Amino acid sequence: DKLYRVEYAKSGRASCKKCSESIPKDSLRMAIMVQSPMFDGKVPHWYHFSCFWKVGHSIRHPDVEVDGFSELRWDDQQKVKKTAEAKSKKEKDKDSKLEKALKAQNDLIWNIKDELKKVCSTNDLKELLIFNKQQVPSGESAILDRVADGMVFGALLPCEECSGQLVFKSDAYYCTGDVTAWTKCMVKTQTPNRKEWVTPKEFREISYLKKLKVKKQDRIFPP
Amino acid sequence: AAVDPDSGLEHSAHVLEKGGKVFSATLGLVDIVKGTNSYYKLQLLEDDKENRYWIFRSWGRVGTVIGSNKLEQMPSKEDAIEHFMKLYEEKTGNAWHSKNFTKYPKKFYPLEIDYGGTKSKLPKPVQDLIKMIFDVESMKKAMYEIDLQKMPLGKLSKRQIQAAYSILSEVQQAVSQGSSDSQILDLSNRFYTLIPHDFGMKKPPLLNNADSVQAKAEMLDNLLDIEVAYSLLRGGDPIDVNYEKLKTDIKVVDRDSEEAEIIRKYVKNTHATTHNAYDLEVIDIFKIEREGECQRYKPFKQLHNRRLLWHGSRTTNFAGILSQGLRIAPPEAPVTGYMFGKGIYFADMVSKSANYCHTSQGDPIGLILLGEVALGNMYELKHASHISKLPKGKHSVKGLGKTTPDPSANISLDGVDVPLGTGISSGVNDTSLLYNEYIVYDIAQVNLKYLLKLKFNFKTSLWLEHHHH
DNA sequence: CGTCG
DNA sequence: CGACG
Ligand SMILES: Nc1ncnc2c1ncn2[C@@H]1O[C@H](C(=O)N2CCN(CC(=O)Nc3cccc4c3CNC4=O)CC2)[C@@H](O)[C@H]1O
Ligand SMILES: [Zn+2]
Ligand SMILES: [Zn+2]
Repeated sequence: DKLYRVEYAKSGRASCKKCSESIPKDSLRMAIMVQSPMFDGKVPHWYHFSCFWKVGHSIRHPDVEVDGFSELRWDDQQKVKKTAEAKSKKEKDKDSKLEKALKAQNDLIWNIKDELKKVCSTNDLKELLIFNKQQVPSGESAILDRVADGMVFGALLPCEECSGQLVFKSDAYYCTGDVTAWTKCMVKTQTPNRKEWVTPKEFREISYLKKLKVKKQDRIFPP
Repeated sequence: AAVDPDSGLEHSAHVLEKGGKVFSATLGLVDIVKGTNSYYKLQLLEDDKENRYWIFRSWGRVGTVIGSNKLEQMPSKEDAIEHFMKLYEEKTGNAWHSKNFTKYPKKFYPLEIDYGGTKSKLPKPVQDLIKMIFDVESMKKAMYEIDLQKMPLGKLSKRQIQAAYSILSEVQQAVSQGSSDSQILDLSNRFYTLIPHDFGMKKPPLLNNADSVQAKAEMLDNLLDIEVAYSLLRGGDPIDVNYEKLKTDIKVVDRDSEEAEIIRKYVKNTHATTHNAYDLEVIDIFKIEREGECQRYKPFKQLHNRRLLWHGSRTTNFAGILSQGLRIAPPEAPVTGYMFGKGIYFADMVSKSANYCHTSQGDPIGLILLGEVALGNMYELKHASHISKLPKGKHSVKGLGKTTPDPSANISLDGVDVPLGTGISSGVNDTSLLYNEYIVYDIAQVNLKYLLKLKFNFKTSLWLEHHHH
């Protein structure tokens, strides 16, 4: 899909295609997706956030050109957006208000994520996903992200066609199910049907470690 | 089977064949939306001499250099078999020996690759005709010749080709009734999995362009009838043996015979050089009588408007034809381009029918039949219409064209009308066909009478030198 | 498994 | 696709 990618290092094992050094875990890194000569698939060539802009990669609009941008933390989003470059005023006030709301939602999701990481283990999060009729994905990062999504907005109901599991991408929600054994589902929507998240009573001692604060928030998508 | 040359053991080793199983899998995996079109080859090799066993993998993208391979010599054939079976399981989701295979999502699908007296009394023209219609050389060549654009992963068995054929028919049924795009996508993925294509690195296209799918159906029908003709060649003086296999009686019409002169005039007047870059030359005339065809044709013998019409096919099929009479396509086959449904077609002009021989400049000899077809009451149409039911009182269909033989020149041979007149304008307006097309729907309405051998003298350098001096 | 090429 | 933590 996208030509560029950005994310926190899922492991301190990838080597920068420029400085040939190990990229440390959880560190902001940027990849360019290229064709592999070894198999029929695309692979990311990874770079330190520092070494990336030294290869002469002109990115005009990161949020649209780069994948996984909307999932970053707000200050790192600002950093990526800045480094990428080196009646109207009422609507401008409105734009500032929407940006404030977006920052609120972003840092809220991240606070929930690292709070859960502080209190709960990986299997605890898998159980939280199971009890809400959610699929357990591959990668503890995705596990935590989906637990946060469910707790904030609500447990995602199954797809209506393939009866699969919907997941949030930078753009909107996409279905990851299989209409048949030959083709995958492609249902895309920004208003998925969901029931309210239900923390098992086991984690009540830690659910007060969430101070409720469920809020009536709704997923805000970029224009 | 064949040892993958990428291993470098084709002359040192062979492929293993234990029990009723051969250890060479060729799996494909296709996703149109994402654009993946991957191949995975797995082989268990055994050294021709000593007891040494290898496992060879070769993956990549079809028809491209993208990919790689690997070769592991194993300590013993037991460990090698374990390795092979577990790799197949991991890549396809099914066991090695499993009658019922079931596709699993994101898993590969296995392709079925096809691997490997002299007292003849008959006259010389008939001996040559039989040599022509039973040429194992040409068939084996056209069948097992290595083409990497139409068969990027190797020759496909008749089973898999028939499967893709049925899938194309399902695609046509889906496009006819405005079916979901999901249906069409599923069918497209299945098809491109069963029929590998070399798309380089471009995403495969959907099977939505009905013209391209008609083309693909014609290709698959060609391959299928080739497979059938080859299955026929292997049955069990050899010339007389094949003559007996035909189940038909053949006689050489005399050149200076008067019916032969009528046939020659028919060929001469009705050949239009307007869409044929060649001239027809009659070599031999043959009178043919099929096994009990006269019997099944009796019910229509006294029917009116019987006509002697042309039918042209590729020579490879003619064997088959003579042993079973002209046959209609099955109800489950997709449409290849014909305009009036499934039946026996004929033409009144030898140009139209001869262009269905597909004779080349290398083999300018083609065969073509004359049949007394009992047309009876015609259903005259100007536009395509897949007829399943003939209107009450009708026995046949006729697609009208812009050019037709002169009706004032009709001849009556055996009480049968022969339209050997020259080409003239028909007077029919708003007609898409160029030459008439007669069509029946009961195999018994046709009685084959004569078979012709024709040289297609193409208008190339030789013809140009012979025509200018 | 989950990450990486 | 395989390789490795
Ligand atoms: N027993 C047999 N063994 C092998 N091939 C056999 C056979 N019986 C029929 N066939 C051959 O199969 C083919 C077949 O079914 N087809 C071909 C595709 N389709 C279109 C068609 O009729 N074409 C067509 C269209 C217009 C005119 C003429 C033709 C052919 N000759 C003409 O004068 C009609 C169905 C055909 O070429 C026939 O001669
Ligand atoms: Zn670096
Ligand atoms: Zn779905």
